Amino acid sequence: KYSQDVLQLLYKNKPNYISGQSIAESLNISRTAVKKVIDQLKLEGCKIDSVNHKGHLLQQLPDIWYQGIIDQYTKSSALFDFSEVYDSIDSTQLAAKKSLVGNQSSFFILSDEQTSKGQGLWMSVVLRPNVAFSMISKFNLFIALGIRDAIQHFSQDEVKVKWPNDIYIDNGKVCGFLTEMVANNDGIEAIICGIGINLTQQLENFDESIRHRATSIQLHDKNKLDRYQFLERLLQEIEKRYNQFLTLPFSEIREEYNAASNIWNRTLLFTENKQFKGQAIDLDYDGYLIVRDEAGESHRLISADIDF
Repeated sequence: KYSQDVLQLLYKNKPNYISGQSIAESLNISRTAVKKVIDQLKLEGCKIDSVNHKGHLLQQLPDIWYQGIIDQYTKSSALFDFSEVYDSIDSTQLAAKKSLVGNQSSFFILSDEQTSKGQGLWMSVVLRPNVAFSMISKFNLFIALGIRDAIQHFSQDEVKVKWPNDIYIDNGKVCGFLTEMVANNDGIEAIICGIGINLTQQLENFDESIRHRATSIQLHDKNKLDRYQFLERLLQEIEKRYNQFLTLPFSEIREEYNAASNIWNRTLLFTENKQFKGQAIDLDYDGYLIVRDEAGESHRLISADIDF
């Protein structure tokens, strides 16, 4: 809390040094508190340069989520009223669903760990779309492109979408999301989008049973993946695709969605409600997957489980 305010102050002030006294004064705490807090942050892995007569300089954040720096992202955000950041919790979705009750806030929840030391981004986003029930199902289509785009800025390899809720880089799943909705006696109370992304896993950090079809962003980034740089881009794409969702028909992102998909030209296993094999041949204007089975019968699925 002292921790965050100092860190936030430090982050803000980059690339300038600021004195223990300035911090003391800006924050209104004892100069000794600032000393304990500076060492505390370094202890936690913050690379802070401290030089006599000049003060302190945040040089690099570690692989952990800091409330005080995430706050800077949401201050410049039209959409997100705030974020909650946790070290560890069971399910960001459960927490999101609990937090949205009794308010109309838009916000998100991050956790370093959702029960590979901090190699994933677990985030649930709570949104308040005043939309019809007829537009709900297209949300996944818009947001998938947002996630695909953000991840692609960091990957030297082509990032693709697997309908409805997985993101792949080549043959490995790099992201999976889930969208849940909450309604009242009247209509849609909120959307909760749960987003799991593999940030910096090495192949060894995935279980063997799964390794040949998992990947992380870092495996396709020749450069060190900066988790904060990625979060910033991901929130930007999310907000952008959200505004599209509110304003545009799916038909307008349909071709882009098609060009960004890895499900074409191969026989897949489809499971809805239950199972059959065929080829996905189109996404219609309404966001339904058009599928041709091995008995040649065309099917129209709003949501199915596509399994390679």
